[PDB]
Amino acid sequence: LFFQGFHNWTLNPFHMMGVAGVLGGALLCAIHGATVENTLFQDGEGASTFRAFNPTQAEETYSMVTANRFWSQIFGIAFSNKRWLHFFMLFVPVTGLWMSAIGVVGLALNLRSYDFISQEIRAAEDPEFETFYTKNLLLNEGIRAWMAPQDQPHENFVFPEEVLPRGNAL
Amino acid sequence: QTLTYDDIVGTGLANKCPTLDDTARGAYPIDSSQTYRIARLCLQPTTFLVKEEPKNKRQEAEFVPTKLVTRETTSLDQIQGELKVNSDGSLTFVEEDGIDFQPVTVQMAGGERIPLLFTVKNLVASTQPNVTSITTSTDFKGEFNVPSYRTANFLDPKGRGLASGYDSAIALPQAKEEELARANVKRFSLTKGQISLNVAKVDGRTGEIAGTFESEQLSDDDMGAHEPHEVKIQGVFYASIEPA
Amino acid sequence: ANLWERFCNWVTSTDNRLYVGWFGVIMIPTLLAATICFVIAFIAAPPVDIDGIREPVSGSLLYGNNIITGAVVPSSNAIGLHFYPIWEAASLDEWLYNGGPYQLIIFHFLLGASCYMGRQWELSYRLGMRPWICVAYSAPLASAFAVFLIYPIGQGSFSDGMPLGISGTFNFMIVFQAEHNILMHPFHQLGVAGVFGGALFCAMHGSLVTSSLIRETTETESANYGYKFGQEEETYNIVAAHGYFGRLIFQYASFNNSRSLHFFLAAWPVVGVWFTALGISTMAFNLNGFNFNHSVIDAKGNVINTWADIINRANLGMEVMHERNAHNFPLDLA
Amino acid sequence: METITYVFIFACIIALFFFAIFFREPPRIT
Amino acid sequence: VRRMPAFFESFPVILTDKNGVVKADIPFRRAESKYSFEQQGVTVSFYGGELNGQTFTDPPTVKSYARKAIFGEIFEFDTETLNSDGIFRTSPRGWFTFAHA
Amino acid sequence: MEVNQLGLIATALFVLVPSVFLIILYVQTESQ
Amino acid sequence: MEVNQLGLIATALFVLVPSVFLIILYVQTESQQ
Amino acid sequence: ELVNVVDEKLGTAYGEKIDLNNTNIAAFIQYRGLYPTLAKLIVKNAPYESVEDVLNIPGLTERQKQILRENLEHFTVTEVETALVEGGDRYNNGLYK
Amino acid sequence: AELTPEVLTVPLNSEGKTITLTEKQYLEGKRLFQYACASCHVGGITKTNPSLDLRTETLALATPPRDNIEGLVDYMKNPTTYDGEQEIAEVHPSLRSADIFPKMRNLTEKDLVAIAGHILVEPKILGDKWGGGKVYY
Amino acid sequence: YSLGALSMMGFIATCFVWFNNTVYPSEFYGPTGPEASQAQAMTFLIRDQKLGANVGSAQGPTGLGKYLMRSPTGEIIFGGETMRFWDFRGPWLEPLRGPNGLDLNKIKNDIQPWQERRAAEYMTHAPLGSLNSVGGVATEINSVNFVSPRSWLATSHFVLAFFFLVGHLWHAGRARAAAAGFEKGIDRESEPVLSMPSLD
Ligand code: CLA
Ligand code: CLA
Ligand SMILES: CC(C)=CCC/C(C)=C/CC/C(C)=C/CC/C(C)=C/CC/C(C)=C/CC/C(C)=C/CC/C(C)=C/CC/C(C)=C/CC/C(C)=C/CC1=CC(=O)C(C)=C(C)C1=O
Ligand SMILES: CCCCCCCCCCCCCCCC(=O)OC[C@H](CO[C@@H]1O[C@H](CS(=O)(=O)O)[C@@H](O)[C@H](O)[C@H]1O)OC(=O)CCCCCCCCCCCCCCC
Ligand code: HEC
Ligand SMILES: CC1=C(/C=C/C(C)=C/C=C/C(C)=C/C=C/C=C(C)/C=C/C=C(C)/C=C/C2=C(C)CCCC2(C)C)C(C)(C)CCC1
Ligand code: OEY
Ligand SMILES: [Cl-]
Ligand SMILES: [Cl-]
Ligand SMILES: [Fe+2]
Repeated sequence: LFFQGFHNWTLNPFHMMGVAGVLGGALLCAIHGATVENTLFQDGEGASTFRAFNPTQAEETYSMVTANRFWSQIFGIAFSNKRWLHFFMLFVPVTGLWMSAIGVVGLALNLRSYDFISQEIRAAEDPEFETFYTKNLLLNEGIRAWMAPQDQPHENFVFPEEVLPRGNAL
Repeated sequence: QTLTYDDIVGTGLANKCPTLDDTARGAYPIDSSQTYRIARLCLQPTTFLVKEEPKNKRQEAEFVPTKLVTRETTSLDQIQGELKVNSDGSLTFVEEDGIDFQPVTVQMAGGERIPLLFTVKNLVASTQPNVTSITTSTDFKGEFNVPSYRTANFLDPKGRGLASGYDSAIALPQAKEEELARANVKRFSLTKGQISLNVAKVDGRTGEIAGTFESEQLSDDDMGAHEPHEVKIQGVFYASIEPA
Repeated sequence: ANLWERFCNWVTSTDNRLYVGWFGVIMIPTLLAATICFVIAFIAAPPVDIDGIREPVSGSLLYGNNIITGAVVPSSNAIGLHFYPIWEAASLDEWLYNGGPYQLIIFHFLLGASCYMGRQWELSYRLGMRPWICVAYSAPLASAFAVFLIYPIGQGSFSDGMPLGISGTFNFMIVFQAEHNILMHPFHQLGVAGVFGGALFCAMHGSLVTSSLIRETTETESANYGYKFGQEEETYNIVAAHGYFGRLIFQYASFNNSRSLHFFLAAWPVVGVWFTALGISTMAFNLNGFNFNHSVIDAKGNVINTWADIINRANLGMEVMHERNAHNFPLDLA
Repeated sequence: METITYVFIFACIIALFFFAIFFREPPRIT
Repeated sequence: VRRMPAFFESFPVILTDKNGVVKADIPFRRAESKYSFEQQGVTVSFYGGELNGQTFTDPPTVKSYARKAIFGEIFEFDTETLNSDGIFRTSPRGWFTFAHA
Repeated sequence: MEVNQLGLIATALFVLVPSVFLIILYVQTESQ
Repeated sequence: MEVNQLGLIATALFVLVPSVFLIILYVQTESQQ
Repeated sequence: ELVNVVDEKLGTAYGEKIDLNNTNIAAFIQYRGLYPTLAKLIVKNAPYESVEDVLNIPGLTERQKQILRENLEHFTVTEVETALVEGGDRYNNGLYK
Repeated sequence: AELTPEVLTVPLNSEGKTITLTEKQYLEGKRLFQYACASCHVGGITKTNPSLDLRTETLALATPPRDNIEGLVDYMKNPTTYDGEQEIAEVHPSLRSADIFPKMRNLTEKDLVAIAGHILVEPKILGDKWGGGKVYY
Repeated sequence: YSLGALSMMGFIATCFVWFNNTVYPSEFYGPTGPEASQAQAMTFLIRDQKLGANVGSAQGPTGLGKYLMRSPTGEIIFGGETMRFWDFRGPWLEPLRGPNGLDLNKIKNDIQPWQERRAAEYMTHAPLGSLNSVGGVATEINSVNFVSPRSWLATSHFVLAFFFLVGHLWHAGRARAAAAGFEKGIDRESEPVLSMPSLD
């Protein structure tokens, strides 16, 4: 929440990329697991399919060919290359976390993606202009003032009630 | 008839004023030694007209029709007040209370949205003199107050306001403030409106009257940030008169 | 045979480049309508009075947004949960003002995506596959239902559903933390374990299979050309990956059954995201995150703040600023 | 110009989808 | 004037006495404000520089110099020549460090 | 909107240069 | 100088699009022989 | 030419005392005996030319007139400010705790 | 810091007579304020009328005065408006109105005084927080 | 098939207990979410009206009425955020209802103390609270030990209805698979896709 209120970190493209990589890695994790589990060949005769696999077997335990057709017709494209697929699984999350690291290095210096200048020029001039970007800043402003006195006690921030930003009623 | 909420709910009829039969063209006699009151006054706009900005060359602005975008939320109702008999004989209605304002947004060709506070706050409306009965040729003319469309606590998208809010454009810390003053400094406008109420139906028996109205007022100026428009509002009204 | 049978056979043909299927018969039109409306509204839709206070929010590119700030704005709070089809408006202009495109997009999209899931089952039946991919997809689908349908139901307004925009998503998340302390909710903490762990196990599995590719290529060509599509055999040495990973940690913290390993990869993110979808769905009914505000006090009774109290001061900053003109009374009860 | 730029990039991606589905290298069993 | 710490894109105007007692501020909510410049009659007087010897007493002028005081010393700026936009940028020390890290 | 008008040329080359690179490598691949 | 802003983008594309087209055809020509 | 009417009011006696013509009715809680009964009457009968016109409110009781007298030193009158009295803001001005 | 008899010493009456409380009484008055009152008065505010709090300075200026045990106990028997001019048992829990506020039925007179002392002791401990509202959370 | 049925029923149960105050009387279950929210507007209408406010003409900051406004079909309804909940109906509130919605004359004259009590009770028992049963909004301090029965019942049965749809998909898909004989996997010797033409 500090990073939201002071850095506007959600707006930062380097975090945005990291989010894509982590949620994309979770997606890859789930869809590859499910795809394998639901294209298994019948290699035993039991209902528990786990016992029909020998780590020393030569054969693929599931069907790349039927997996491929399924996703080609469900989703338009599919993996065809087992090596590319597992390299892609390494790449996506590893690359996402790297991009997030870059943005935090930026924030080490307060080099934030905090604002969009063009929106601020318009908004300052046009009191009827409002977007989700300005709404979010108002929230940031609330976080900073209501949380800083206790969060950074060494500053001896004293904010009288009357300076605290507040909307109507609340 | 006697309808119930459950009969009306969701139909749009709650935004309609009551009406009188085509056969109510009587007269309500006015007893100068008596005191009277409007027990319910209902105004229901049917058309919203906005004066267009005649370009520099001008010639003459027109009142252009507009599209309503805020739905069946437009009527004034439950308005009460005393009906005085003046000594020149005229009648004067003095609004006391009621649901006497609706915010309304209409849209002009091109897509400009025009908010306004449709209202008769502090209505004072008088007849011509020597009125001994209210009839289907009785007119009232009045004027009302039009307060700012937003009130003083209202905060703009950059957190600026009158009674609350930032007093500067805090996202441009070292801008020259001078070009921004009109938007930084909120102003609360109070203007006047004018309304005519033309009586056209009268149930002498019940004290109900009904007719059409036209009112003229300004639209929102966004607490001083821009110039308002002139609006002409037309509609129908209903009123019950009880002796006091 | 007869006409209806030719049609049935086409609909369910496993030979169409894209499978149609009976679920596809509903999915295609509903997704098309949702997509066309969303693309047009995102670019061109005029400002929408989301909170019902005649304070319209501009969400579209032509009205001063960029890719990051733009959105299709949720429908008006004045509407609450009322159905607001185009034909219920007196004019498109009224429908745009009150946020109608949002209702149209999300209803057609929930329908379309619910049928996308059924389609995954359907094709797996025509192919002779096992059926539970669609189960995996229920986790993302459930999550979309939560932010677009369930949360608006509990709170009583689509105006509090998630906006269809990048920054609008952030708005929704900040307000949520303020009103439900979602960070302090175990279902959301289970969601984070789900997706973090999914990313981890994703990198692990990929790293570990890639680590044990069989030399089948030279140094000048891509390793990938060592795998041929449909080849009978496997192209990595799972026994060697176990030998590496079993030693990295210890021998039984490592999987040597390919089926057990892949089931685990499926279950970990799916279960966790089930929980975080259920977290939004139950916070929809105001069963909120743990509240430890002023939970530690000293012998006299002074409050001794914890990190939970510091979170609460951020939450309060979100609380008092959000929808700054929308509250007239001191409690924000929905 | 900014609106046009965003929409143009978005439209190139949609066209990319079309070619990537219908004009893919067909997966063949070699 | 309490000075702006670098963490904050924005910062309220709070004036304290030699001992850090809040004595004046620019309030957000005005209805219960007990420290406004108008109530406390704060003035600004300038020593040195362009304004040396001047004193302003009208509250709106005092307030705009109070807002610039949170940035430290107050300077005249030419904003026209580069059509400056009023928003702080970093220096070559900033960019260099960022790039190399 | 008062945007950075160097943004257009930055975006345009951000796209054109690397895309061209790819296209060039792909086409000369298909021709051997 | 108060110069047409779009002159820059116009010049860059004017050079880049035709040039890139020639290079594409040259390189895929060399890869044949 | 442009000023915030509310800030300007803080520089008048409204900023020091209860302005009988302007101040929100919750400020009468500050002094013993005024809230809610007399505050309701002061406000309802509001615009006064002088603080001491408050003693002329129809129907005060003798104990009430004395409570007012005890607290005239806490009252002031300034010109009515539209932004402070519209919207029923003298009864509820959007401030709670 | 600790809960001392000096902290637990509060006005018994407007006379300036006082009484001292035990740890046990104060805590009783906390359990009971939670049971019967905090639904509206959590932390010293009043949710259904924020204008009135339970700060001792507010109680002091109430009519009758209520910054002492007896007047608080009286208030819980027969509550009135802040100026004393109206009784409000029809809308405020009280022994007078235990029929309609059932939670008050089984409160012994010693329960009331515990609640009164808790109310009077708590702002000595919490200071501004008590009756201050969300600014001080 | 029964997991199907049960799931749909659990979802319906969830909305019953959340919205219905007839077979889930608020006397016993606490107020609905809509009900508490409406009750708060009532409470402060009542209070301000006693102070002398004219609640029908009070223009709030947005330009909409502070206490009263119109629904989109024109009914008089409570103002503020609670504008979303104007569909609420309860015995404590229906006496103020007229044909066009809330009736200002009944508001000015006919509110009894039992309504002020119920409205105050219900506003302060709104169904908001934390998993460890701190009552109120998420920023509230510890003190009130309360979570509405309505929250407990709606949350539990959403969770239960959801997992039972998952069970439906699991067991329906599996039943289909098992009836056709490939629930244990694909037959290497007759792999169906290998007998289909390529998509391209
Ligand atoms: C490091 C910090 C962190 C992390 C890792 C997470 C992680 C997560 N958060 Mg939490 N959050 C955080 C901080 C964090 N959060 C903070 C600080 C706050 C407070 C400000 C919140 C507030 C918050 C809220 C309020 C919510 C989350 C949610 C979530 C989840 C989001 C992913 C998701 O829903 O997938 C689930 C998958 C989906 C939502 C995708 C569905 C996809 C549909 C079916 C298909 C769409 C198709 C598309 C349109 C077309 C593609 C076509 C294309 C090919 C052309 C995840 C568990 C969300 C959650 O639990 O949602 C359930 C949620 O609502 N968070
Ligand atoms: C841990 C498991 C669990 C538990 C403890 C509960 C507990 C509960 N459930 Mg849930 N439920 C569960 C799992 C669970 N449920 C699951 C898995 C589902 C499917 C997803 C549901 C779906 C469900 C629905 C759909 C509903 C409940 C409801 C309820 C509550 C009332 C149950 C009731 O009266 O039954 C009914 C009892 C029976 C059917 C048994 C026969 C009883 C006979 C007919 C009674 C005759 C009474 C009559 C007046 C006597 C007349 C005699 C003479 C004088 C004439 C109760 C708290 C209800 C509720 O409160 O929801 C908000 C409700 O409507 N449950
Ligand atoms: C202009 C208007 C109108 C537009 C609307 C605007 C709108 C809001 C759009 C905005 C879009 C926007 C800005 C996008 C932002 C996205 C963003 C932040 C970019 C991230 C950029 C980036 C480079 C991040 C770095 C990290 C990174 C590398 C992440 C990659 C994530 C990623 C692509 C993951 C893969 C996702 C995915 C769907 C996988 C499909 C795989 C699939 C086909 C599996 C099926 C399958 C499984 C098997 O197991 C087997 C065996 C087979 C055979 C098989 O097939
Ligand atoms: C007193 C307190 C109360 C007590 C309550 C007790 C609660 C415990 C519940 C126990 C549930 C039983 C285990 C689950 C079913 C199972 O056995 O799977 C079946 C398989 C069979 O295993 C495989 O077993 C095979 C043999 S066989 O299939 O069993 O016959 C074998 O071939 C193979 O090598 C081996 O890996 O298990 C595996 O594949 C190993 C991975 C196990 C994964 C755990 C289950 C799913 C995890 C979901 C959790 C996600 C967390 C969310 C993250 C945010
Ligand atoms: C909600 C219905 C309440 C409950 C439960 C309790 N109180 Fe209350 N209290 C409530 C209101 C609306 C008011 C204002 C009354 C008015 O003047 O219009 C009050 C006031 C008090 C006071 C007076 C405080 C003052 O500053 O003058 C006291 C001392 C008080 N309340 C105490 C009190 C106690 C001890 C309770 C528990 C048994 C209790 N209240 C419950 C609302 C509610
Ligand atoms: C027959 C068939 C089929 C097919 C189908 C299809 C193909 C469908 C389609 C469909 C579609 C294709 C649809 C669409 C839709 C659309 C929509 C519905 C849209 C809307 C829009 C809107 C309404 C908008 C508006 C606007 C805005 C937003 C803004 C600006 C302005 C305007 C006004 C323009 C199949 C194969 C399945 C099979 C069976 C049979
Ligand atoms: O959180 Mn806060 O609470 Ca759910 O409503 Mn009341 O305010 Mn508003 O409209 Mn969207 O948002
Ligand atoms: Cl917001
Ligand atoms: Cl509200
Ligand atoms: Fe794998």
